Amino acid sequence: LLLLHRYELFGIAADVLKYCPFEDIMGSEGDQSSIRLFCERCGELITNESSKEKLRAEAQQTGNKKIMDKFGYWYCDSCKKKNTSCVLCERPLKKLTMVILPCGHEGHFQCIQEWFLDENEQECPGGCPGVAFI
Amino acid sequence: MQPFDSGHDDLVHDVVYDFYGRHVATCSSDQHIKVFKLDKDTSNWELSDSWRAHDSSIVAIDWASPEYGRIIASASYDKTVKLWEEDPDQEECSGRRWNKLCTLNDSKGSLYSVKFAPAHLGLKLACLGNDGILRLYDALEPSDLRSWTLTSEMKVLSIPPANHLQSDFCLSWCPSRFSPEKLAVSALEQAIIYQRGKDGKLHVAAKLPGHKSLIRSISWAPSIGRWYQLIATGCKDGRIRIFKITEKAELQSNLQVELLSEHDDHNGEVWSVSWNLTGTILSSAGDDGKVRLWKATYSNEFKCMSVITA
Amino acid sequence: MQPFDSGHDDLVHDVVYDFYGRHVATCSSDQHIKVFKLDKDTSNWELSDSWRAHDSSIVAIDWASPEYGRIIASASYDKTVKLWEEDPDQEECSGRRWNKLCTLNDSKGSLYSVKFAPAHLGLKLACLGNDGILRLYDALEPSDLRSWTLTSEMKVLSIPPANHLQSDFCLSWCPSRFSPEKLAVSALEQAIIYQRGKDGKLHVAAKLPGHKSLIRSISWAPSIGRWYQLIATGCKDGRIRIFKITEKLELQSNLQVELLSEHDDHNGEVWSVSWNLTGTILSSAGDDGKVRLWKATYSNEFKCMSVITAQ
Amino acid sequence: DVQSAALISIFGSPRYFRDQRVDEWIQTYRDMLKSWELFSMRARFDVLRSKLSRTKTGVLTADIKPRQIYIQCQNCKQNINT
Ligand SMILES: [Zn+2]
Ligand SMILES: [Zn+2]
Ligand SMILES: [Zn+2]
Repeated sequence: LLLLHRYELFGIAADVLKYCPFEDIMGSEGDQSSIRLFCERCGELITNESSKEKLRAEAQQTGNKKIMDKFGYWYCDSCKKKNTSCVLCERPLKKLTMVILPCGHEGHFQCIQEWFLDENEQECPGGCPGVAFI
Repeated sequence: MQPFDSGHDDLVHDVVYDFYGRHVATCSSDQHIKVFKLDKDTSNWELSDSWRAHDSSIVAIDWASPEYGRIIASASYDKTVKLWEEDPDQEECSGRRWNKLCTLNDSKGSLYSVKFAPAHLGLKLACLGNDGILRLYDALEPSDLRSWTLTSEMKVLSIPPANHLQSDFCLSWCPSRFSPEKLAVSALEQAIIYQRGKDGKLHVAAKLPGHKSLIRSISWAPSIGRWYQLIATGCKDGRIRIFKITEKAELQSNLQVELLSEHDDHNGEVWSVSWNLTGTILSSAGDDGKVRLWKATYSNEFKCMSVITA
Repeated sequence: MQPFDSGHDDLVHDVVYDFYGRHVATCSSDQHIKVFKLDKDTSNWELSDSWRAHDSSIVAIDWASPEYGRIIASASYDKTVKLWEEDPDQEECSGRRWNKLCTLNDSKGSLYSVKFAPAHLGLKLACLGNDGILRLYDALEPSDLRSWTLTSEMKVLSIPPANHLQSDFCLSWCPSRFSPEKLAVSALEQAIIYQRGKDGKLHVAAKLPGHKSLIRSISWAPSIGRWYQLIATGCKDGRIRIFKITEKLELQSNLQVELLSEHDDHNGEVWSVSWNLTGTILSSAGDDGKVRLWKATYSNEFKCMSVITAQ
Repeated sequence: DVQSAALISIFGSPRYFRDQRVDEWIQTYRDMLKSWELFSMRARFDVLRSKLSRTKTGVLTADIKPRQIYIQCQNCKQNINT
């Protein structure tokens, strides 16, 4: 895996490490790519344990795994926040985002890519006192 | 006037646009909902999905705000409201493009109108049927949009209308986030403006007078920034009543009703009245086969314009 | 690839790759470090930065792991180890691109070898010099790169050398991620493997025999799946020695050393040995301008595969 | 014409005073820009509002869009944005 990392072959290394029977090959901290968030409205941590418990109970009483796909970290259970909105199109955002670093705003791949390449703009779509260039 | 055939086997009852104006949903008495899309290249209305929804004639459908997703509510005469969410990983014109969310079985009467609330009030909903009960449903659970809880339950009519008498019920929200929550509710011949009081309950705020016969359609003019709210009303008479509402016990702010204008140009029943995006064009349809457009020239008084016959 | 001419005003002493093979850092005796980059266009080497690092001859250099940033570490005859972090905002070939992080001026003698530990040990650094003691510098918090604490001070010699000018020290880490921590010390004429037991302190594990002269290089081999490990040592006498290290599970594992091969094919003095990433082919550069590649044959005995001459 | 009213107002309405009518006009024009799917023009309007709210001292007076990312640090279990 280090040899694969030495070349620019990272997706191949991800394929190799994803289905490795040895669970402690690279890293011993477990989830090193986990990004836990605090809520933008109430400030408590987005863990959503009640929603996970309810969806696990519903998927145990039923016979489908698609109910558990309703679980996500785009909503808060403490303050009942509904969804996270895109910074450009203001649509719900559930599966893949694109974080703008200095200001902390989400966005789709297509929206952020259009705003920063097709329109050749340099600021955040939400409006921020700075330049989030390229 | 280019026509496109929607494909229903019976009478198309309610046609509604979405927020962006590139999608229309048509419900009919063939117990079907058809969603059409406007391609930017072909510039023609093509069908996206058609699926069976209810066990009776669907008479009112409405789109949700696009910030909550793609949700279509649907009221029919089988005393149910069904909520339809769209999963984009399904084939068009297959019947599985729009997935069912909930069934609102609380109505003991055939429902006539359903309107979604404005997006700043949450994912709320309104119901009105032939039992005189106005029902508000909120989606208070953010994890799944299948648990819609009834919040408010008013009584517009004292008793339900009889079996053999015709009745019409229309709903209209106030699309202003700088005013308290209002809901223009039409009874048989009574038009009521509601308000959300400080106690969290709906209260009767104002009553639009006149309305000697059945009210077919109520449309609140969009709040463009003007200091007066406008309500358009189509009656079973030939009257298109436009009310000028100015806002200044257990209500946030009192409000007055002034009948701005009243027009008898249709010589029939004004079946529908609708507004533009800016509330500058009033479209009214009557029994004379004519669709009339209305504008305000040189003053606040509304004057007629282009008349479209069909 | 093609050979490129450096801007160095004197002899280049230690040349060390980065992790990805796209950057080459050359330290020289003219008090300078020149870091090059491999351009994808035209397939030729272009200079990226060239700055003065020390006040004397820089004799060793090493890149850090790529997860901890662009860090090089330079040991010279100023009894110091200075670390350099790359600042990409500055322009190339300007001299202000690489900024000093910390100077580990703790050796009473001139330091000869600096080596970074494998990335699974944390940001850990090693030093060997004329004082005769092995120093280990760890960043216990890798959040800040300017906080280095000396965590192990092990005396690799019974006595310090009286003849300080005639000495040469080298270090080589063991890249085995799941074997215990092993470090190679070649002080003057010995070669000692150091392990970390349950005590958290270094202990002598095994001693490579032979080595009649000064040791100018040492290189542990990356064993990908082999049941043994290889250590290559180059000497002043001119003999390449390859040691077959076998490990079987106070130390947690005992080591037996068997001299697999011995090669005096460099008619002179060997200055560097280095394995490849398989642990199969071994380079060896001498003072005659010749570079030889050694690959193991069918038997357990290495043989010379090619000779590279720089006429 | 709420478009011209909003674009005229944003030059000096949050910068020198504050009134509800300009907020209504700005929200109405932003909603209309969303309804026409002119999201890039809405974002340009937002950055123009944020650029024109700079006072003589330099303090922003615009009601900018709030933060949406509050990353919890893995080593200390605390907010990186306080
Ligand atoms: Zn919250
Ligand atoms: Zn988006
Ligand atoms: Zn921003």
